[PDB]
Amino acid sequence: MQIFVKTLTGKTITLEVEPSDTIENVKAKIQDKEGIPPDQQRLIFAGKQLEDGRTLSDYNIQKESTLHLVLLR
Amino acid sequence: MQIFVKTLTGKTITLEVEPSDTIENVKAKIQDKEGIPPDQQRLIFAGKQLEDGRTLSDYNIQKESTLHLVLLR
Repeated sequence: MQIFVKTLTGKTITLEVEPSDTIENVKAKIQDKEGIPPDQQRLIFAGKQLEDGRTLSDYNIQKESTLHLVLLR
Repeated sequence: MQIFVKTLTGKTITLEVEPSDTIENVKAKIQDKEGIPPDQQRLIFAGKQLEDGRTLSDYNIQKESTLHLVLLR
């Protein structure tokens, strides 16, 4: 499916994922495209922080949903 | 979750923590970002001093709650 990842500043990135993908998988796709290591990535969906080990399907992320990415510890 | 730590003088710091984090854990995160050793940190929430050994969940600190940090003995 296709999801969107929006930064604080405005820039969007399109990703290709499955509900089965884990959150760390997702950060690795964000790593592939923008060079941001996963450890510097905080992902949010509807006010909830997405925790490693979980999948997309754990959070009601659907086709063409938009996460927010917040960028050191 | 995300909590805020406000100094007497105004400056805020954003932290990433869990309810499970101990107070000394919290001071160590404040150490990571601002270089203040934990032994010089006094943390307050709603008029209560936060004591080492306890966790956040011991004090009704929640998402986007704001502690106050007071800075030698």
